[PDB]
Amino acid sequence: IVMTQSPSSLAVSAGEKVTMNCKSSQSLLNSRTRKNYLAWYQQKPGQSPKLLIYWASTRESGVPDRFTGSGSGTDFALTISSVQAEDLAVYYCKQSYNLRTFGGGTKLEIKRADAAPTVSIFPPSSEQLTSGGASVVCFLNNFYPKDINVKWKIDGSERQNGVLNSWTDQDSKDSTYSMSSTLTLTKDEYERHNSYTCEATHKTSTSPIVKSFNRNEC
Amino acid sequence: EVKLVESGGGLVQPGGSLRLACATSGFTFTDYYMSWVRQPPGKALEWLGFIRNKAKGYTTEYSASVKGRFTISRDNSQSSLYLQMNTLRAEDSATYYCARDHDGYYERFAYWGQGTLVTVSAAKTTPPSVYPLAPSMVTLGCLVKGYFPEPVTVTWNSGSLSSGVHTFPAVLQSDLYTLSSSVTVPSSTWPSETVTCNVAHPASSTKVDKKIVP
Ligand SMILES: CO[C@@H]1C[C@](O)(C(=O)O)O[C@H]([C@H](O)CO)[C@@H]1O
Repeated sequence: IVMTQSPSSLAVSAGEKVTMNCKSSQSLLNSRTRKNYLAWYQQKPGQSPKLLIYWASTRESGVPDRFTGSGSGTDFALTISSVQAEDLAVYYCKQSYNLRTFGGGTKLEIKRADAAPTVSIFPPSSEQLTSGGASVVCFLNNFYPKDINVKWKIDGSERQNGVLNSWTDQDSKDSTYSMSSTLTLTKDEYERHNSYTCEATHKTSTSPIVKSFNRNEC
Repeated sequence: EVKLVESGGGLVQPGGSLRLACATSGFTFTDYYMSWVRQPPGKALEWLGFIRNKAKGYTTEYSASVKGRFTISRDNSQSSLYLQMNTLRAEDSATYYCARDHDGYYERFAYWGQGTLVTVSAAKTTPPSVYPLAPSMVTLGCLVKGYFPEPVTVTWNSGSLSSGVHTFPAVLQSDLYTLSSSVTVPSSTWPSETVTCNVAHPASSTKVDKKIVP
């Protein structure tokens, strides 16, 4: 049996309601027991999954009323009301009608006000500069929404080679995202150039936020 | 209080074998079906199989993706469940969970362990280099470059600094992970107070402190 969830993610504001959908490739309704063998699980980032709902609409003990499971046959849904920061997670449906199968998950995000990133640039450490390589790091911290563009410029020219980017999960404390961008060169190539710029373009402003440094000045 | 604790995970060569264990407590073990479920990092849960309860004669079932290759068994005396994995490939890389499953009535996995991380690669275990990143509000960081396999744990002041921290997911390149962590603090507390990131990389017995010097 194949389980499919939609949408794959969505964003809801605090105190509002979310509905997410789970579809089965064949009916999960057990005619003998008169129950749909479909369960809902919550998985917060880096944590173990937790049971919310079973038999389609029965909330596990200790799960609050604000979670509601519904549906029948092949068509199910989980609704969360008064969505709070604690709800940041991926939600999985799971059939147990014939063996068990999980859906691909729906990621719940908390929608908040748009927020400009705090951008910080770091030159290679002197200790790394005693090594063979050189990493230039730029942090773009506590912004909303999640998508952002970073461009590196070395001596005034864009450099895309050896740039690696990484995003945090939405922040629990303020619902923002952060990203790191790391530009790694050989030490020799690092020392053949002077001007290093990190440029963040975010939907908050038309103008990128720019941090730079000149190797000569450190 | 029910508890389930997975163990046996680690770095294993492609083509290898690995036995995982799940030690359970807090419940009448033989009353319950028990499942294994896995999750590749940043991806979905996948049910692998179950072993049935006393009533059903402890028989087993498996998902198509692992039927024939993985074997589940239980030791009732120990309240323990096992997964024997054979011919491990890269896509078997995942956190492996055990879960308490059905009892003959309750259609559910109420309890799940914390997971055990399995990495299937021929890439070599390598400790990280740890580099400080030094410059109202001020942001510092640590760059944790060139390690394998996952995970590392980064803290700030052995855990005493916990707000204003962003530890970014590692990225893999040419068989080495790199990640950075940042911490934002009041200017009126650095560099007047010391700041040290601590990086642990268990897989290589690595514990590093690196002071952020201005
Ligand atoms: C809730 O788990 C049940 C386990 C079992 O009883 C079985 O032992 O395979 O199968 C049930 C199916 O609906 C088939 O009856 C359910 O999947």
